[PDB]
Amino acid sequence: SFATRTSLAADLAALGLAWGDAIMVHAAVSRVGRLLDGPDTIIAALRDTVGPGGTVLAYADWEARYEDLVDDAGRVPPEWREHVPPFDPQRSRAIRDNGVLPEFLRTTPGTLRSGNPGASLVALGAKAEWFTADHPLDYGYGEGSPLAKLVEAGGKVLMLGAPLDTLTLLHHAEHLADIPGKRIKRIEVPFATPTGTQWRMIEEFDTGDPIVAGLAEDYFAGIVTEFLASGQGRQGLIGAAPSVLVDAAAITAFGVTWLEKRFGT
Amino acid sequence: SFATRTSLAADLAALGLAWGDAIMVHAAVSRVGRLLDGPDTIIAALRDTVGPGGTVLAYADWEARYEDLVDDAGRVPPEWREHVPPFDPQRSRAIRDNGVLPEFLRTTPGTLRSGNPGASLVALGAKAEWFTADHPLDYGYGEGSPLAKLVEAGGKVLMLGAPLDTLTLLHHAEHLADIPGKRIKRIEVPFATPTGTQWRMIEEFDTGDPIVAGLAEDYFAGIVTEFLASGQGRQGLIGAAPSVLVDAAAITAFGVTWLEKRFGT
Ligand SMILES: NC[C@@H]1O[C@H](O[C@H]2[C@@H](O)[C@H](O[C@@H]3[C@@H](O)[C@H](N)C[C@H](N)[C@H]3O[C@H]3O[C@H](CO)[C@@H](O)[C@H](O)[C@H]3N)O[C@@H]2CO)[C@H](N)[C@@H](O)[C@@H]1O
Ligand SMILES: NC[C@@H]1O[C@H](O[C@H]2[C@@H](O)[C@H](O[C@@H]3[C@@H](O)[C@H](N)C[C@H](N)[C@H]3O[C@H]3O[C@H](CO)[C@@H](O)[C@H](O)[C@H]3N)O[C@@H]2CO)[C@H](N)[C@@H](O)[C@@H]1O
Repeated sequence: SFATRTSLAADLAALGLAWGDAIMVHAAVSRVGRLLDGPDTIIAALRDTVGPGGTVLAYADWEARYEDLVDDAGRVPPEWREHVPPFDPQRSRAIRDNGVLPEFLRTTPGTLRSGNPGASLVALGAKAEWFTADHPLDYGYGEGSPLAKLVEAGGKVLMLGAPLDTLTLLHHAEHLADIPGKRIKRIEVPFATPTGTQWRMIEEFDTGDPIVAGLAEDYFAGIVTEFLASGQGRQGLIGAAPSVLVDAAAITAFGVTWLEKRFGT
Repeated sequence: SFATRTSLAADLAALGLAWGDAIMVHAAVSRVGRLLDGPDTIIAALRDTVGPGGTVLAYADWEARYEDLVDDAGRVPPEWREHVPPFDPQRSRAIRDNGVLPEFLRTTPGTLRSGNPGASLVALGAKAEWFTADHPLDYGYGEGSPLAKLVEAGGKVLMLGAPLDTLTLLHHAEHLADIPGKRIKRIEVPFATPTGTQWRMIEEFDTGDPIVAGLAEDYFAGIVTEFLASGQGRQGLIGAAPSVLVDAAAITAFGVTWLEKRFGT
């Protein structure tokens, strides 16, 4: 009745997760079933499967509800500046819009968190320092980003019962896609430094909506479904959760080509 | 529209929380209102109000769902032993049955957590080491426990919009109450040691139900209401949350006397 650390690791191996993999996980912890240790069983099983040479990653983002108050150029009105909690990669909470597992991973001892607040990833394992180092603050879903390093390292992405449109890596595909009409987001962000709070503008392609017009809000799920329909990736149960496992470089290139075929030239 | 770290600290001062206090908080974060930093705003405001000489505490307990499998003497059947995650005071999650604030406090850098799993408290501040040191593993709600040290240190308890029957300190009153028919709980618990997992039986008065028969499940709230009705404690809003602040020694002695008057001799 209880899914365990041992049984989940067996399900992960049967799905294709391998010793030494860098694995990025999107989880719906409720769908996994009754767990003896809650979400930490999932983290433990992932670490056991990849071993000390692997790395476990998740999309952390940043719990910053102050974006309801910015004006027209993305900056904070001066009566609110001293009240917005600044971003600390070691202390700021991961966003919980898509489950508690990122925050659970972030607070696991040894986990590192990258410096771009909205695009931050958490990494736990062999390559955690490299995955989270020198995150570019502008266009943090593109070159030199942790999502680009996951593709370069030959990483994988696991949708552990999570909706397929929550696959963060496809934002890296939107960034790379050579198409016109790509939407942009600008916002001012507070950073915590050893000398006090310092502000900075952030520019990036808007990941709060489809990269261009004419796309449904959940169009990432259709891209994943077509990817699986083409015979790529792997499906199977992780505990009680229907899960999907895909290669990071493959799904990224598939996402770029999916966009460059319907738009641009 | 946004309750802030500054405005919450002002509400806490108006309620009676003082510089240097050791404060134990039970919070219903939803009732506080819209917060710029989520639960961490509450933790920050409490720390600002008590200053570096104060201490912030919460009831952590332990997320251990394995108690559905124990037999008659409280022990784990041998086919489940290696699957139960052992208790690590630095890694085990705080229970989330009564809100996320204990876990948020537990994962705040510098917070310490005591050694008795089911009765564990988290403490952040000047006296954190003393509050969490040498927690007796048997009858962890009594002598030498963190709840006893809060009374001895002249601490306070803040019900920040939380239901009044979640006041953990009244379990210390149940332990001290010289009354007959007090119910007992025994359970086997796994501990993580530098040499591997070690098991141990735990005995204590059962805090999963009223200490004796004839009491409603929520009878702590009536004790708090009578305490406030007698002109003790303080009421007021913390943000949008109706809150109660009480002296730890006073509410403990009131709880003991409440029990010794209706039962025993
Ligand atoms: N979706 C409509 C847009 O939502 C924007 O706000 C959105 C963003 O703040 C945020 O979008 C995040 C994004 O920040 C983050 N960097 C990437 C992440 N995939 C997005 O996630 C969002 O979109 C996905 C897919 O629909 C959902 O699964 C997720 O729950 C949703 N929050 O979530 C909000 C809800 O979508 C703005 N209100 C405006 O541009 C517009 O209303
Ligand atoms: N309440 C009935 C009892 O619940 C027991 O299980 C209970 C315990 O495991 C646990 O009780 C915890 C206790 O562990 C912990 N050390 C102290 C804490 N105050 C209690 O909390 C419990 O009681 C309070 C008041 O009703 C509730 O506010 C709280 O949500 C509830 N979980 O919560 C469970 C639900 O009450 C057993 N099932 C059995 O003895 C009996 O069914």
